[PDB]
Amino acid sequence: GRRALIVLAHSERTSFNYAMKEAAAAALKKKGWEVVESDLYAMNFNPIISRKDITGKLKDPANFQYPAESVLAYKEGHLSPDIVAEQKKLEAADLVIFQFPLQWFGVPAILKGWFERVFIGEFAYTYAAMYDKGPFRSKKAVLSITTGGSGSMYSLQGIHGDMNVILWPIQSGILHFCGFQVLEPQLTYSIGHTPADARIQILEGWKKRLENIWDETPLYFAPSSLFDLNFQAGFLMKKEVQDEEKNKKFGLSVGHHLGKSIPTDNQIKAR
Amino acid sequence: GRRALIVLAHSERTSFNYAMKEAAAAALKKKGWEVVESDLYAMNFNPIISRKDITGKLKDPANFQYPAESVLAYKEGHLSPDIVAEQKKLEAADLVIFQFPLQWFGVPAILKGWFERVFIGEFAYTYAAMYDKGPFRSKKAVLSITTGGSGSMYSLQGIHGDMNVILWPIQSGILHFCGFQVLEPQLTYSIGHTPADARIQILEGWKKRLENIWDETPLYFAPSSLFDLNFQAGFLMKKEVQDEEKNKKFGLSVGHHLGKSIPTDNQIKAR
Amino acid sequence: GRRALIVLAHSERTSFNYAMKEAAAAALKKKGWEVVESDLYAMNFNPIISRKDITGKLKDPANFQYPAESVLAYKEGHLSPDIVAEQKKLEAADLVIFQFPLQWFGVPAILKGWFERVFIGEFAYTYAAMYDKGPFRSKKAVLSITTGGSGSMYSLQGIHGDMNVILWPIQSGILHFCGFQVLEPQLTYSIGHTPADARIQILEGWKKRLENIWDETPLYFAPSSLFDLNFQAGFLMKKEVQDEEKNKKFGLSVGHHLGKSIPTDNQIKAR
Amino acid sequence: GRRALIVLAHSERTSFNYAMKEAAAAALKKKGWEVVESDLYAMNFNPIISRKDITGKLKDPANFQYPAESVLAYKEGHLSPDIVAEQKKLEAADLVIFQFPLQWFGVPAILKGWFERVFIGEFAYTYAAMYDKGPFRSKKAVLSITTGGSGSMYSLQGIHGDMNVILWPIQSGILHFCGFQVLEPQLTYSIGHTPADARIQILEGWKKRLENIWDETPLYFAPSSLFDLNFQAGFLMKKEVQDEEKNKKFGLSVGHHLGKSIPTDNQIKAR
Ligand SMILES: Cc1cc2nc3c(=O)[nH]c(=O)nc-3n(C[C@H](O)[C@H](O)[C@H](O)COP(=O)(O)OP(=O)(O)OC[C@H]3O[C@@H](n4cnc5c(N)ncnc54)[C@H](O)[C@@H]3O)c2cc1C
Ligand SMILES: Cc1cc2nc3c(=O)[nH]c(=O)nc-3n(C[C@H](O)[C@H](O)[C@H](O)COP(=O)(O)OP(=O)(O)OC[C@H]3O[C@@H](n4cnc5c(N)ncnc54)[C@H](O)[C@@H]3O)c2cc1C
Ligand SMILES: Cc1cc2nc3c(=O)[nH]c(=O)nc-3n(C[C@H](O)[C@H](O)[C@H](O)COP(=O)(O)OP(=O)(O)OC[C@H]3O[C@@H](n4cnc5c(N)ncnc54)[C@H](O)[C@@H]3O)c2cc1C
Ligand SMILES: Cc1cc2nc3c(=O)[nH]c(=O)nc-3n(C[C@H](O)[C@H](O)[C@H](O)COP(=O)(O)OP(=O)(O)OC[C@H]3O[C@@H](n4cnc5c(N)ncnc54)[C@H](O)[C@@H]3O)c2cc1C
Repeated sequence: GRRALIVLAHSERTSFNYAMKEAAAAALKKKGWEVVESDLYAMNFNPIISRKDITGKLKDPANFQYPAESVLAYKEGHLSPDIVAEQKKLEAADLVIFQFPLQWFGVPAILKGWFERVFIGEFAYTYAAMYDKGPFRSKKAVLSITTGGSGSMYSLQGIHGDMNVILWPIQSGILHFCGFQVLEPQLTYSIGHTPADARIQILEGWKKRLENIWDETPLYFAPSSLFDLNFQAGFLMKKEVQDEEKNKKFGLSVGHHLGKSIPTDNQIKAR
Repeated sequence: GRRALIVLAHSERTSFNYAMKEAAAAALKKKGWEVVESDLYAMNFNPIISRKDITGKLKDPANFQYPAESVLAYKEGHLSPDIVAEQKKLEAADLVIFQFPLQWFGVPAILKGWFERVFIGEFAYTYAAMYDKGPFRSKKAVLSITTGGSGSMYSLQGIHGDMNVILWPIQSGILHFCGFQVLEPQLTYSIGHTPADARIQILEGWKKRLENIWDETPLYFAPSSLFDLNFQAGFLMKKEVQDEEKNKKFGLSVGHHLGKSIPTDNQIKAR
Repeated sequence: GRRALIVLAHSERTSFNYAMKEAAAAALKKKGWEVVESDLYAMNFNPIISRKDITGKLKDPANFQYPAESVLAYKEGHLSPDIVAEQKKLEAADLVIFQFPLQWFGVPAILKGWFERVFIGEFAYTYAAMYDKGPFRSKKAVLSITTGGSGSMYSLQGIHGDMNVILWPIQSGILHFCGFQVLEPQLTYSIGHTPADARIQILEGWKKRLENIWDETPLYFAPSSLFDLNFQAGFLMKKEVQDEEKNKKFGLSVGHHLGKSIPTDNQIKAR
Repeated sequence: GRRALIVLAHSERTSFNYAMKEAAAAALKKKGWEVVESDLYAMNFNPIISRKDITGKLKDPANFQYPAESVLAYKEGHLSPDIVAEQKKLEAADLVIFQFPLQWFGVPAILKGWFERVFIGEFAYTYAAMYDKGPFRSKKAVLSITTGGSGSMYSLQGIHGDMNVILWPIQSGILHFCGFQVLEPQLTYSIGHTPADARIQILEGWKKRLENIWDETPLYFAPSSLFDLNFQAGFLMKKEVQDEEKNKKFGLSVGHHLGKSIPTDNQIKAR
């Protein structure tokens, strides 16, 4: 039996977001997963990084640098207990589900702050091993997002522009950076305009997906092996890769578009 | 004299971010601007949306919906005073500078939550008048960002991928959505690896830019006039525009890439 | 007609507390009172004092002192609007009824916070005119309290001890301090164990009382004229009063027991 | 090594209250205590009881009864996580210090609400084991209170009346009810008028006390063995105890004064 962590970022128990969290928990438990939750609002989770995250002696309190100081605290065991509790959930989890409403084309502040306080250096990432070599490479993450705006608004021709671009900084920059394999997002568009019977179907479809979630093909990101991962090389794509790619019509991903066509639904559908 | 608002999102007065805020304030005042600040950490700004943003009876406490409830509060004059104070700063400002360290490929949680609590419907945006028709269309906004990662890491061939994609959800989805003209971002890369003398030069360059900031050409976003802005049309680009654009090599912008090449530095450099 | 304010502190419209509020309103209106309500839960009332209660420029933001700063805000008209609205209800009211369940031997937190945010200096009390000389001396206040525990538990020989002691800090320290004449409390004991027919009678008895509430004799507190109200005298009782009281068997009141027998039911029954 | 919880109820880090919290923490740690904090303002602690405190299915949602429903949630494991986190601190702690300014003759609303949400039935009290038989009987609690008013104002002859009466509902009704042994309160009077050198001495004296706090004799309350602890007997003092007491000049405590002289400083000094 595998272990799941569901991180929910919605204040209301009456919300569709809460219903999706409940559906996920029920489906995963039915298949013998252990399911742990971080209901950030119900926890009254503190989302602001500060010196109070470090309970031990600071290396340099006169010139406080959160990255270096937090890493030290992580290694020496003097992170704030609330952070440690979340890190333990993450360490235990095979699968991490993030359930949230899209807010200002991104994650809610309370969830952004959870990443900032919880994804501490060494624990969640290291430059020595960015992206596919990162600490969470044995784990899978998935975004389950609800929106006010319709799917069409986020189509290539839609007023808001391509959802693939919106997803990229979260899926690549936060989740994949730390090593996660990122599964296809569950995208629930214009949930405020969805009829009751269709909402029931959304919940059922999500539970169905979760029955086999671990076997899905993850989204495609450019492997780190394509890059020279040192400062002399500027962390740039290897010359021989650049030469090879010059004859290809499509770029590799949203962020690695290389000035060419982005492969369709790079951040929404696996190859 | 014009009026500037500088929103800072950094806890440390000793930081480079704070120095950039101070430099901006000094340069703008030298040119006769009135300068107001929102130092979110110094203000102990509350970044989490909740029912306590409404300082009275809720319309529907059994099914609390923040968008509708906040708009009602805005209209009836029942928003939390801390929010009202920030809205008044915004109303007064011609230019809004956001000074922050890049955190997890986006704005700090405290700044994300400032957007969430302060950019209330009717006040900051409406569906009836999205994007270039929005309330802030007579104002200009600029991001001033510091990063840990080098510029090369965020180049087209860099391990992180294109900075233009990272900037898009903030510049288009938050700032431009509300009407702002968005100026070229001030991008200060790998500030933790920059020698002392060069840091002094960064401060000087920012002050110099600010001397003439109001004359700059803003970034290019697709005008809303290219779209049919109603639910029946799905907020899609007009057919005649779609036909015309098939002859252009580059998409309109990062989000409106249309499955083609993204115009280079669309979110970094003006035409 | 006189004017009544009923302040209710209970979340449930289905509660006996809510029934008592409804009964009070109906009885007072029948006798030609104007009745205004502060249903704190239904108002979504914020019960926590903070600097956000003051919307104008603080005297000293570096050393924030709530008493001095709130008084300034009161005088200059820059208290938070929710507070101002409550203050206006109070100014209008002749009679103020507090309807609440006893919680942890006192008022519910939401009502405690209402006192803290609403009973601002100069408005509700002044050191220059404490107690019977205070701003609300033309008003009358009454507590209507429901309890889980039986009356016997709160008798002199009861496990919880004397209810007169429990009532003292509220009736003397909050209500009388501000000038109110305090009427006998309506004490509804063990309301969870009261049979249906008796509860109907409780509602009827409360309405009956309210028909003539304004004519009742208030509770006895020691008049301020018994004290030397200045720092040099330590706000101590006048010596000639002290001398006189040495020949009285009972202390003056619960708080002014003087190391003697407390007059029976000092905080429950008028002389 | 024993465990301490310090619960602070003050918004300002610049406050004397905050300094007393810091002093307590430093002194206890120096003597090898483990010290945990609940800085209620810094936590943005939610102080209002409601149905949202119960995350599971309610027994009777049509007639919501907080006592019964919260106890069920406690037993079934579906109390709100923020409450559970506080309960875990309490469970761990040997000593609990409450540091707060006196506000309207009691605890700040935010602290009152902490008691209301955290001291759930079965966890913190039960009828079957009130007072000296309660769940926290192996723990010790102490109030550390600052006041605006001078000590003389709270003397027997003082305008405010006896501080022992003010303390009783908190120390007996909240702390002792749950089983705590209650230590002598640290009473810091008129802290706004105290000279600089004396304030330094207050901090030092508090630290000194804390060095040996565990060895102090607690305050005297009437033992529950003096009472018949069942509904039929009305939780009244036993007849044989009543007979024995009849010839004694002094009552037993503030609340059990029995119509006679209150033993001096019953809630301030151990006997
Ligand atoms: C600050 C802010 C910024 C925003 N920015 C954006 C943005 O950038 N882009 C965008 O597109 N949107 C945006 N939104 C809108 C937001 O994404 C949506 O409001 C949100 O996704 C709605 O999800 P919900 O769970 O709150 O829905 P709700 O409105 O709470 O619920 C939807 C419906 O599902 C029902 N429901 C609940 N439980 C069940 C159940 N068990 N079974 C069936 N039905 C059930 C509810 O009763 C309701 O009818 C923003 C909103 C806010 C507040
Ligand atoms: C949670 C988190 C997430 C992050 N995510 C990302 C990410 O996604 N991408 C990324 O690239 N980076 C990321 N970073 C790194 C972050 O962007 C940098 O640490 C930040 O930009 C550094 O700016 P600062 O103001 O803190 O500089 P500081 O480190 O405070 O200052 C840098 C230097 O400037 C000096 N200085 C200060 N004042 C002056 C002055 N007046 N004149 C000259 N020199 C001065 C300082 O002494 C120091 O030498 C993240 C950091 C955090 C904490
Ligand atoms: C956090 C907390 C702390 C507490 N601390 C204390 C304490 O220190 N001391 C103490 O003694 N108690 C204490 N209690 C108990 C509390 O005081 C009682 O539960 C409360 O007073 C009950 O009043 P209610 O309005 O909720 O009654 P309810 O239980 O809501 O109603 C009482 C009865 O009246 C019925 N009813 C409702 N409306 C009507 C109507 N119109 N006509 C007739 N019947 C009606 C209901 O069905 C029910 O049978 C505490 C409770 C809480 C939650
Ligand atoms: C709503 C409300 C109701 C109130 N009701 C009552 C009431 O019923 N009865 C009553 O008596 N009072 C009452 N007060 C007054 C209140 O009890 C006092 O204002 C409070 O106790 C003062 O404590 P503080 O920590 O706020 O002190 P501060 O004013 O913050 O500090 C007091 C002094 O200590 C100094 N100090 C700070 N840190 C240190 C340090 N490290 N070392 C040395 N000195 C230091 C400060 O600079 C200042 O000079 C009420 C206040 C409010 C806001």
